[PDB]
Amino acid sequence: GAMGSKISEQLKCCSGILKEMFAKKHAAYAWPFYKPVDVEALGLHDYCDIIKHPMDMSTIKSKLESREYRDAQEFGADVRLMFSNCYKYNPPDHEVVAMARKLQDVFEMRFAKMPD
Repeated sequence: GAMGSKISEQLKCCSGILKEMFAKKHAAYAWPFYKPVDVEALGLHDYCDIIKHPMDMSTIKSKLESREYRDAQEFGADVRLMFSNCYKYNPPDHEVVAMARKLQDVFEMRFAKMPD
């Protein structure tokens, strides 16, 4: 070999995108998405009445590491879900929604380059 691991090229792309999303360059807008929403700490007593399936970047990282995602579509669905939860829960004028849109742009422009 050869350099790599045995994961597909697509899944390498997914892991590279997620690493970029965690990079310092994006941290000023990415940080809300790093970890599960801390509903106790933020007093979000309605969160779990609104959001059925919480998602966050650390969970996504763990699911790449465990090889749970079988393909790029499955990974992209979790990234989507994270942003959609933000858009569903928060008022449309909230700062976090603006941060989500910025991180989502980072994600979508690069995910669009997925190999095929």
